Amino acid sequence: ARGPKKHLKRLAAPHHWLLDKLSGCYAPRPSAGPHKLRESLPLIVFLRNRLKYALNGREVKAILMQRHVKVDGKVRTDTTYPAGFMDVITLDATNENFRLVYDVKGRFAVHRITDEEASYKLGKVKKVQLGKKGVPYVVTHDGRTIRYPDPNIKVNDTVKIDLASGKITDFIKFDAGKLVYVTGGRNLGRIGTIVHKERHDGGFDLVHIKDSLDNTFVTRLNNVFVIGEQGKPYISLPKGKGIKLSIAEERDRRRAQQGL
Amino acid sequence: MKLNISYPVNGSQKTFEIDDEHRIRVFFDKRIGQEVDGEAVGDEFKGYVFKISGGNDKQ
Amino acid sequence: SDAVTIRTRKVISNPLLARKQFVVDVLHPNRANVSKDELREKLAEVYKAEKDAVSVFGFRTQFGGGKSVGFGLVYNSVAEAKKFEPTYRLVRYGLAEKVEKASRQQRKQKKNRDKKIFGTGKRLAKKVARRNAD
RNA sequence: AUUCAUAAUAACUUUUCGAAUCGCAUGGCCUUGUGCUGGCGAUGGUUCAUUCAAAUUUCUGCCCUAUCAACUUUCGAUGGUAGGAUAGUGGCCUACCAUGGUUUCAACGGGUAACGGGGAAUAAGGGUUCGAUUCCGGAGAGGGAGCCUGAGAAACGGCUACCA
RNA sequence: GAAACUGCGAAUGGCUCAUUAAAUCAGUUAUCGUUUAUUUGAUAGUUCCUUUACUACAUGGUAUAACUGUGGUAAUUCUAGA
Ligand SMILES: [Mg+2]
Ligand SMILES: [Mg+2]
Ligand SMILES: [Mg+2]
Ligand SMILES: [Mg+2]
Ligand SMILES: [Mg+2]
Ligand SMILES: [Mg+2]
Ligand SMILES: [Mg+2]
Ligand SMILES: [Mg+2]
Ligand SMILES: [Mg+2]
Ligand SMILES: [Mg+2]
Ligand SMILES: [Mg+2]
Ligand SMILES: [Mg+2]
Ligand SMILES: [Mg+2]
Ligand SMILES: [Mg+2]
Ligand SMILES: [Mg+2]
Ligand SMILES: [Mg+2]
Ligand SMILES: [Mg+2]
Ligand SMILES: [Mg+2]
Ligand SMILES: [Mg+2]
Ligand SMILES: [Mg+2]
Ligand SMILES: [Mg+2]
Ligand SMILES: [Mg+2]
Ligand SMILES: [Mg+2]
Repeated sequence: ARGPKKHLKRLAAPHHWLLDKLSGCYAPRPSAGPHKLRESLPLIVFLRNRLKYALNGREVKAILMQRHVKVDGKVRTDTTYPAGFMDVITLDATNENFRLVYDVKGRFAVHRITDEEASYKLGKVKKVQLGKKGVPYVVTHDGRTIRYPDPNIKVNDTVKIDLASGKITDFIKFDAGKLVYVTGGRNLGRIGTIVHKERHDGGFDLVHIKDSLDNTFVTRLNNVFVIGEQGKPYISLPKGKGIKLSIAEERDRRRAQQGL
Repeated sequence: MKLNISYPVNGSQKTFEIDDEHRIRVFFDKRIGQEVDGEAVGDEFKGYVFKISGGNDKQ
Repeated sequence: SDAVTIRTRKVISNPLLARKQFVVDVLHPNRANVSKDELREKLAEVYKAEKDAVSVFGFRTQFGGGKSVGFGLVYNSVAEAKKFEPTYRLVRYGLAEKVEKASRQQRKQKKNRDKKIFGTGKRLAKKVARRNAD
């Protein structure tokens, strides 16, 4: 309908943000960026709706424009900048670092990380092509382009990215039995090693997954994000470790911790 | 009709009025750009050559 | 006037906006709600910042009497409130004048009247002044 | 899965891009030229990727109607070849050639006080009725058509013509 | 810092339901069938010339608004000559 759409009616806004139905009408429409609209957490949301550091949206621009906030290393000043999964958000003042990884409910959690871990990030490589002049490149889920990767890096492998400098320093192949983080679907936020891949030529590979509770599920290969070895992630996980408790199990945990 | 005359060498301008169908008549059927001698239009202008550059009608 | 008692709950040190922000929980038995000025003055007298750097608002007193609950801010300086505070708030306090202007539709009309003029205007003053001969 | 990504050869082009731009700082270096160097980041720039898109597109699903049974090629209807056009597939359009395409498993035609959907009302169950209207999609800006700008409009708080 | 040039935006929003019955729409697909401002990440040592008496790089060209000034029309976000 004539051109690019610029608004977003709250209600059409993605749910994992947790915005209230009333109080306004629109939700902030995520800028074009390194993460898709529907799977992103705009800076406005993070600074005010999660960290509670700002009350106004107008106060969020106030915070940002002093370059207090900086994403994956760079300063960044875009109220609705599309922060996304694996990104690293930093506040120099307040000496605070953050990673965007998922809940178990499929929400972006406030997860505090050490200055040391704020060094780097993890990127799923999403395609590996031959660039102009024969220079091979990889391209990761957050749309970084990295020239001259290791030949043994293929698609779906995950990659340790420097940040300070753009380079790669490692890569975990997509083998049977490797720590996986689920990034979409219902099983969003669950974690579980990998059992086996259903091939399916020309239409969606299924990836059978089992966690550290001997529980099993299945997602499309698209939704699967390797992050290390069973036992050994390559980043700190949120509390929960992505195990998914039954509504009963959750009930009891909450009503077992009852006495003030 | 008013003649709006410019002397671009000096940067000057002043207008002049003319109520003489016969003097006026000299400018008729000439176009923009065409040159026009003087003595006809007035004795003031004996010598002077005018380039016609444009102008307005009533309305 | 009766003991009062001003509490402060859910406090948060907020360095990236140069202030500490908190909830204000005002018990006030036998006192028909307190007031913003009394509360700025007392919260000033406790957070060691002085009045004109404290900001209070929100506020609705509890049903049936007894209690009112608001929200408070307190800046590290008077220079930091004056820059991070909403301008209607500084007005309520007396640390910024209400610069009044014409109507909103008086202004809009002026914008539009101004749209019918190309360039300065005074060039159009003199040329319309010649009409006053014809 | 490819005549794919990428590269190599011979040439081609009213030759595309290849920074004559702006702001803060002013320091180093010796053969003392106002030399030679050189900090932070703005705007730009070709190609690729990404993101926001778009455009087409596969499979299946619509209310009443036979007092609508055959329909489709006038002046494309259905297909083949080549081209032209397009951002690009394609009868999209044009040439040539052929005679196809749909139908009682209801085509084609008519009606709709018909925008579609998420949904709404009614509570044994099965159903029945509704959805102009807070969200998604589509269409329009008195009616028609045409087009300029532009990444994007066949735009109407843009232009152009005709009609009212 | 008015005005004006330049750049960007005005293709979003808001409103309505007239048209529309395999259309749209929904769910599900496809581009090995294309365009894509912008955001984000990458990305450029080659530009001249029968190649010693050499090409502005210490940086080449004018033509215009605003403006000044002369004007036209009953009349508009009309505009002409200089
Ligand atoms: Mg935005
Ligand atoms: Mg596929
Ligand atoms: Mg105004
Ligand atoms: Mg103006
Ligand atoms: Mg090729
Ligand atoms: Mg110096
Ligand atoms: Mg009948
Ligand atoms: Mg019959
Ligand atoms: Mg054909
Ligand atoms: Mg013929
Ligand atoms: Mg036939
Ligand atoms: Mg029937
Ligand atoms: Mg209708
Ligand atoms: Mg409806
Ligand atoms: Mg209906
Ligand atoms: Mg109606
Ligand atoms: Mg339209
Ligand atoms: Mg009307
Ligand atoms: Mg018509
Ligand atoms: Mg139109
Ligand atoms: Mg409009
Ligand atoms: Mg709209
Ligand atoms: Mg010229």
